[PDB]
Amino acid sequence: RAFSQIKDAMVFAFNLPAIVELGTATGFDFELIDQAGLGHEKLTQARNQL
Amino acid sequence: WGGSYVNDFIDRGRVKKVYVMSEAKYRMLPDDIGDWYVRAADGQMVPFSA
Repeated sequence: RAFSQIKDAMVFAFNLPAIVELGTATGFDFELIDQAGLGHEKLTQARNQL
Repeated sequence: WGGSYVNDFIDRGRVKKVYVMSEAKYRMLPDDIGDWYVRAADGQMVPFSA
């Protein structure tokens, strides 16, 4: 909180998770793959839409 | 008469072999050998039978 009020520079703090090397948040991990010709840009389009 | 892969170009982001070799018709019987000359250091077009 005392670290927002700061510029245009995002500064976070956080406690390490339990077991460093492992499956943090109960969160999800989601990778968008590419599949054909679509390029960086097209994916960037999907990326954003989603 | 033997290919020579040069380097890689890219197809639609997907790195890729590139090769220099003779169209078909100017390599099938050994009489074709003579279609081939070869600059020497006077700029002379030398051929093979030389």
